[PDB]
Amino acid sequence: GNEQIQAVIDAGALPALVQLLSSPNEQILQEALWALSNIASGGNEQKQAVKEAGALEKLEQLQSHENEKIQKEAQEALEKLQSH
Amino acid sequence: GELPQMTQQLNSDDMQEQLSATRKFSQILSDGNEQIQAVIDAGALPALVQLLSSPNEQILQEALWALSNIASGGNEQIQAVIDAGALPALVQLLSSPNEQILQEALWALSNIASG
Repeated sequence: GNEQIQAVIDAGALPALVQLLSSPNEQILQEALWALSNIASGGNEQKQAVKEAGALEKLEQLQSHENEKIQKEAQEALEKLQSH
Repeated sequence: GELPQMTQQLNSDDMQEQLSATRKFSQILSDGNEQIQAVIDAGALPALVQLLSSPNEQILQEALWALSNIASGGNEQIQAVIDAGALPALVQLLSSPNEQILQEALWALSNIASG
């Protein structure tokens, strides 16, 4: 829902994500993509987490990563950060 | 003798982090995702996650699987297991050498995040 991220973000999503967002293991990185995007799409400036993680640049980068699965979801993660 | 007074000096700066979630993808039906919450049980769900702190990868993965079933069920269910310290569990087990355990941890925590 909404306020579960509030707990996840505190539990320490970043300690894992900061490392494995560069993971060579598809299953891991593709999962991390959704784990990141699902928390980043929160509220109360929940998206700050991605900024502290510095995953923004990874995302933009991963968008041109040969693996299309990652490529597509890498940009999906940006959608959670952006605001129109 | 005009007094030319037009100084352009304004700090054009605003943040671009507004309220936008923009989509949430959760399409999964393990059947009984909600049903186990209907059952409730005395303490199966808190136990499921307590099991995750054991030194047995197979107990972990089977319990993590059960968490995942519930976690992909809904918000009502995730918060029931989150309340038992579920977050601690999947994040600690991320330190395991077993790379399939890592992704599974992420998977279950992504489920709970999608509540």
